[PDB]
Amino acid sequence: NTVSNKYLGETEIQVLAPGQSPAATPTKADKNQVVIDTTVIARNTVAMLHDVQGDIDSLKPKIAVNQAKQLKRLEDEMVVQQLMLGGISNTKAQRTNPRVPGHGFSINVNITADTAETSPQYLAAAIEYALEQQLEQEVDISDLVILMPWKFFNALRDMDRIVDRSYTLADESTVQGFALKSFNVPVVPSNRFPKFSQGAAHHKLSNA
Amino acid sequence: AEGAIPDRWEAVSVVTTARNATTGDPDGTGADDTVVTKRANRKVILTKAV
Amino acid sequence: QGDIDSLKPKIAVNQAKQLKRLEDEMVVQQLMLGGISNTKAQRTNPRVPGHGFSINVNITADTAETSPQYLAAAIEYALEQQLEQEVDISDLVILMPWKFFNALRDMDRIVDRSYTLADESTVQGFALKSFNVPVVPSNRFPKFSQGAAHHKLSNADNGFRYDTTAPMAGAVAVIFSMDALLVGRTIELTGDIFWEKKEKTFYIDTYLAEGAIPDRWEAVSVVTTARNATTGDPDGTGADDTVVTKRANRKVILTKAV
Amino acid sequence: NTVSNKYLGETEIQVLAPGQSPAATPTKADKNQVVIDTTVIARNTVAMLHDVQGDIDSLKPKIAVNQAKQLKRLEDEMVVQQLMLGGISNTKAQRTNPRVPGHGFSINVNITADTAETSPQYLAAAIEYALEQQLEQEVDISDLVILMPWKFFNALRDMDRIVDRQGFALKSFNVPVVPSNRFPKFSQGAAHHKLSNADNGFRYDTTAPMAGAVAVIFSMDALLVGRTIELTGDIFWEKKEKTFYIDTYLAEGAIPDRWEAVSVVTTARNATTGDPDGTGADDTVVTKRANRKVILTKAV
Amino acid sequence: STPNVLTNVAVSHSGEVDSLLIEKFNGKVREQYLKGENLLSHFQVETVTGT
Repeated sequence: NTVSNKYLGETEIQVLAPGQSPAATPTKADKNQVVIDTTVIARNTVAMLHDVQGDIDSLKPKIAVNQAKQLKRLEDEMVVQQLMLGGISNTKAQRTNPRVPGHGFSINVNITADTAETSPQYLAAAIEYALEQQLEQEVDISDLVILMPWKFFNALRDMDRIVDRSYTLADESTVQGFALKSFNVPVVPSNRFPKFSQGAAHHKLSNA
Repeated sequence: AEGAIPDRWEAVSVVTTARNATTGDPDGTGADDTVVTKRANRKVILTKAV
Repeated sequence: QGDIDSLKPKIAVNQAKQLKRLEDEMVVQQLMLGGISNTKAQRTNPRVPGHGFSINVNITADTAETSPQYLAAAIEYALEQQLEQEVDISDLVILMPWKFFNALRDMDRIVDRSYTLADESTVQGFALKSFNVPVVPSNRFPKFSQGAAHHKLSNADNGFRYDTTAPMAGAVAVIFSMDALLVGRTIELTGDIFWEKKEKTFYIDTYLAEGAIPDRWEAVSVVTTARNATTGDPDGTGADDTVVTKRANRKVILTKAV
Repeated sequence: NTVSNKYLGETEIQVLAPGQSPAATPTKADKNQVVIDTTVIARNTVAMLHDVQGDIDSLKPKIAVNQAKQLKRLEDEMVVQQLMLGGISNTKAQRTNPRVPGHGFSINVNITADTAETSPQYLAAAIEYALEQQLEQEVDISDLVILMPWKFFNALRDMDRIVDRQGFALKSFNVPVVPSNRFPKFSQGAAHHKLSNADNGFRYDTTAPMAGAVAVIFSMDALLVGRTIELTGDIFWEKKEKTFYIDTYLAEGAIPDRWEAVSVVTTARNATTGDPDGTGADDTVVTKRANRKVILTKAV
Repeated sequence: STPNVLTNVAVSHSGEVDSLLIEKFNGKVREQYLKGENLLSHFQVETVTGT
């Protein structure tokens, strides 16, 4: 019911004088694990008599397809929420020490809400800041994916640089997703995205 | 049945608006704003009024 | 009982990367020192009665990030000072840290295709159009610490030149040519794995021997931010802030309003 | 460096009426485990000049084969001591209900210090009593084996119990008997077994009641034994100091496992020292059994 | 009409452990990246031997 992984650390270098054996340096290691303990189901029953006289045609496969779509949306919502929490929770202000002496931290960029809605330049600057701070900690950006909700995906699109053809960073068809040109990274808009309410619904997969 | 957990901290980086602790309504002024709004003003055409 | 699939080759390849990183960092540090040490103000007399000095231009650290025109003017000023010493500028290369690289590439003149001094793809590193010197990003620039011990390769025979000092804590955009440094190698990077019978251990080691010294005095020119001598954190206004911020207003448009 | 056993429970039977659909019955699966942490190495040194001038031929393989036998003796002594501890520490007195409620628990019996070797009837009755109290728990008599030292083997010999069959066996309850000299000593002042650390609770160390056991009965799957390195011997010459360094190592560990297939018949011993002077807790019964075997012997 | 008492090998009646599963490894380890700048390529190494 669990799956684990291991991380290795650094190795130190030092000067040697001729004709001696220098002392060694240790390398630390750590582990991370995931647990699976909950399953979800959707069930429906159809009576025989109600089935034999039924105006709807092929009701059962239609219900099955609808159930599959619901269960497919649930996993996407869970994945987005989980990586969203992972981004916030590990930000050099809370952890303050890496798992091994080598690796680095996740970066969280916190900006004011009202100005973010008003101007798209503000969001573009924030995203560029996050990407370059990724670049500082020896993280390759050839293969990265950006997700935005539709509200802010529309926002980033409306900046004059992307829209105008004269500017270098411009794309022709941006309704289906576009490639940011300051750093060659695609952007994908996803409807599924966590939402908060005062009442606690206690997501089913959550346990004690 | 399915599960997930964050790992490889360097891989994921998220940008989040400042939000009230007790409610989802936004009231904070932001913690990373100053690092930003300095990176915002570079992307502009510059004019020298005469 | 390691439970690790390979362990030993992974440690070896990690050691190789460590050594390569230090080798590059030492070269960048030596270029910076060669730029900052002999700038016609401290030397006051060239190495040979003929030749000229390196050029160091100092700018405020705070206003550097806010406006890209500031950094562009600083770089152009350094290149102009170099060219006034009748040195060819064709075979020059510029190194910049990532944070200031984004600043320089975010300028409107560079991105705007209509302007003649524009390049399209800049993520790998663009080419300055006004002066054909290319600019590349690097993350090996030295960092300063208050009480850090002497850097390796430094000995009390060559004056402790290898380790960093305060003024280059946050320097940017080193400009150098091919013959701006005098490096030498004694032993190439070689990795070895021993299995010691006497003490039941596996030894994994890697050794290397480099050297460097700034010699030409002209092919190197560095721009640096003003910083407190006592600490790494920046304070005050660059010594050459007067000349700059006048060259920063060259690249503007007037736009009178009625 | 962990080895688990993954126990399993015992189900229960129940009657079913036509259409009753009886409910269920659960199981435990305790899964105890063992850890191995330390290595044992025996090394010998031969100089180069003495090797060239050596009178014996092929001295180094002989030293190696001697070291192998030494390691084997240490191995056997550790196995016996652990198997004895398993019998001592696992009776009904401490645990008071077994894990995996189906299986059960191991059995221990106590003997007074005197008359253990003076009267063969006492010792024979005690051994048979321990063996039968084991066999009441479905031990599959064919598997189990008795292990007991030579000194008490001589005492048991006097009764006709021991007969050949080239191991020996009892008359009733025919089971192989292996006499061995590898038993705990408890010198009262020995530092440590060298296989005991702080983390494992100082096992492998002979406690006071452990010394002087008359016999011990064990089956096949009575212990969990872990080996990470099999014993190997390598002779190597180093350029720097001209030596041969036979250098053999073992690196094993062990623990009591079955919790039911081990029976131990230790006599009463004085704490913190030897000199038992013990009455024996489980005596009142065994003496009654000892007097069981008599002969009517009508006078002429 | 229901299997009320499920047999479960993932629970310890004796206690002192939450579970009994094996914790497999899956054979993946991560380390630092450190792209090689190779910045020394601009300069001639000028190998030294003897002197």
